[PDB]
Amino acid sequence: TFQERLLAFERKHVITPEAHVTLAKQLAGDIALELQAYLRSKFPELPFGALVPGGPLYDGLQAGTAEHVRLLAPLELEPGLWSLVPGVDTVAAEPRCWAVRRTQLEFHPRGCSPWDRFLVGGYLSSRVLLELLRKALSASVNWPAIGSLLGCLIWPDVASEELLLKVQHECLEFTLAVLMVVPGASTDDRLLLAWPLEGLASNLWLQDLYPVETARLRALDDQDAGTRRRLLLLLCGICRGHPALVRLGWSHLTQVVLHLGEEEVAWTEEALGERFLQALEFLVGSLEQASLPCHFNPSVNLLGNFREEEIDDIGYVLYSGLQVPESLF
Repeated sequence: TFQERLLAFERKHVITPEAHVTLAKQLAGDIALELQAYLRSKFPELPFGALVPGGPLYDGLQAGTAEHVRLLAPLELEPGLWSLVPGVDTVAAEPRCWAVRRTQLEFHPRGCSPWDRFLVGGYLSSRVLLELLRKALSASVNWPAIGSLLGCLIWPDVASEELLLKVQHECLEFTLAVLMVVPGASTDDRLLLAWPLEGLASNLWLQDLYPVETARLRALDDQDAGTRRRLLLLLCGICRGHPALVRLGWSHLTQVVLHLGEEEVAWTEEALGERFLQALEFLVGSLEQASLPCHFNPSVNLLGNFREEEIDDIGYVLYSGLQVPESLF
């Protein structure tokens, strides 16, 4: 029966050995302090906060390093000198993005803020910020020495802004995503990231709902000892398992679990198999209508940039939910 195979798959392909989790946090934590030391040394005029490692590796166990490890570099913006403009209200009419508008230019002209050098027109440009950090990471940070000090190899990847970590021999590999971030809301912990999409509006920042989403999932599970977050890790592991399903990533499947999870329905381990099948069901339904909106930002459709064949292809792989469920493990 289904429950046994599900637990078995979780045991074999989802759960991460605690030595590897402990080790990964150690390297990522240590890389952050070295990288922070560099940034403070080389750019003391740029008021970044302390680098914060995070992501699924840190937020509950035992996710491990299946996903990227977030390395947050917070910009400290002068209060009231900067204003948020939602991307859907800019000329790029992009709900996934946000603009950061320089304010009070009459009495505080360009140059009053250290961030002004990253201005393109009247907005703080994530793209220009990205260029600066990419250059520092790739040509200005002493990665051979840091690697030597920590007994591993660290090097910048050829796309976006990723730090690849080898190994450390002891059965581990992972990726650090260096994320320059601004606060994006006063009432919760959502962020704006300086992240590429280097077509369209690269001056715009990318909305990051990850902190809000994981707080919600943690909040929900803590009140009924639920398995929502456990289910999200399952869904991720399976989709990584299939070359067709690989585009369905953490953020996509989060939406699925928030939808089901936002109900007073059984979230015990006993019902995990049913919650799982219900998720596949929801996914297949979302696919045929090509709509999977963000729970905390419904105007963004996480399936929007999928081509028709992609969706159709994912659909036929996901067929198995009630009919032949362990065919997919």
